[PDB]
Amino acid sequence: DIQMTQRPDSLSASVGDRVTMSCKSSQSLLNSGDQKNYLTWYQQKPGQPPKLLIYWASTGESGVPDRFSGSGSGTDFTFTISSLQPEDIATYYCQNDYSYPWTFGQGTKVEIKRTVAAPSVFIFPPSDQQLKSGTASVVCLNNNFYPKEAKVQWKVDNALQSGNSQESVTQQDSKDSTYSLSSTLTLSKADYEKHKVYACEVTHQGLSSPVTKSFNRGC
Amino acid sequence: QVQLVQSGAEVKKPGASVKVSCKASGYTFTNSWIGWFRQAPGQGLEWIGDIYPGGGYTNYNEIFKGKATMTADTSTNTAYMELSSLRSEDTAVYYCSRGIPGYAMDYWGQGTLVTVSSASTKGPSVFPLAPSSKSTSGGTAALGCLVKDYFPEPVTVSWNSGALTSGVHTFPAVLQSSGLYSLSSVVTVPSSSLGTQTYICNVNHKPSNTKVDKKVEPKSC
Repeated sequence: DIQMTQRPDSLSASVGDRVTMSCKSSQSLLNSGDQKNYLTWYQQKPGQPPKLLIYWASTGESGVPDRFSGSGSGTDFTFTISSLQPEDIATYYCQNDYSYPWTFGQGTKVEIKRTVAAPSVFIFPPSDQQLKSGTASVVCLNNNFYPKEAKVQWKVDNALQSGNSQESVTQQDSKDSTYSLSSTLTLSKADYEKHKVYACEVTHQGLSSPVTKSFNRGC
Repeated sequence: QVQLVQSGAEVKKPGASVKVSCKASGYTFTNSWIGWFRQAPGQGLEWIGDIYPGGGYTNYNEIFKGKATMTADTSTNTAYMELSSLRSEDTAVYYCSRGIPGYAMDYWGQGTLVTVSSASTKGPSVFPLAPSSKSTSGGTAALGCLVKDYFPEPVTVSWNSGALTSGVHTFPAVLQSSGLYSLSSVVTVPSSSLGTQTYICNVNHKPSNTKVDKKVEPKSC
């Protein structure tokens, strides 16, 4: 079969930057009959299907931005974004369309670097509906920050917690190139009712000192 | 206008079979190839095969020969991919796509996550994350839904039936010790209009046929 190899696996660039990436095939994708190079480029964002950008190596799919272009021939191909826009963050895949079986490269993930932005921090007590069920989840939200490395710690009555929380961070935002993060502290209703102050403490590169959001149970 | 609509995510036991469907519209079904692909995270994209519904001709990737079967029903313009003898490694998002002869595969469907596991499906509990004085920032307010304890993935969340998209963040699910998943979805809105607007998170967990629409409002203390 034809092996496709993309480089780099990922890159970071600033809005406005020219970005290029490479796709190499183990065998030529040049069709001697019609002189087309049967290579296709797709763009894929997290949770979405691949979107066709370029086929026959250099033919743009209708509606694709002028800033995208494919080039190359034989076994060596390039995809270029002339001026990187915020919505262009994605993983870009090349595909052998020349001969069955169709095969794909492992993608180049394009990420954006932008100015530091501190998180906006919010906290949500458990709902009374959840409490009826015997469990209490406290949620801490960190909105629209950059870079992605935010650190959250949970304190209950000023005691640092361990082992009872989970968090996840979003993909990078396609408009403002930030990240958001949600952390959940989960306790039995019984433990929740034994303590008063619930706090989430956040450190981030954009903050000189920690930022804390808290509430008193039943206030 | 060209649209490919896939069937919902499912859990399947090892050894079972699954038949994913792909309903086509907006073009002449017998005149284009349907391509099938799958994707596991970290492991990229794999071609399964293609089928030309005007005749039913199929090409398979040798790695899927004998395990995958593509068919197409031209009376309902629906293509199907059946995968047999399911193993854990077949856990993946399966896609269909449409390809005019001579051209590339386009108009990919939304994907169907098939999870191969012995564990039974479990629908989520959905709880509000009410806006409050602890979720405000300079005239905006954050609010959300917590979607707890479901299996397998995925859960989808929209707000106000898709009419509210700006300022929404739906977070990747986390794995609990129990093997169940949870996720949250939040949105930032104007504080000025919390009294007149209505915010509803629409949660769908297709593997368990669960749909929940939860109204999220400020709560009296």
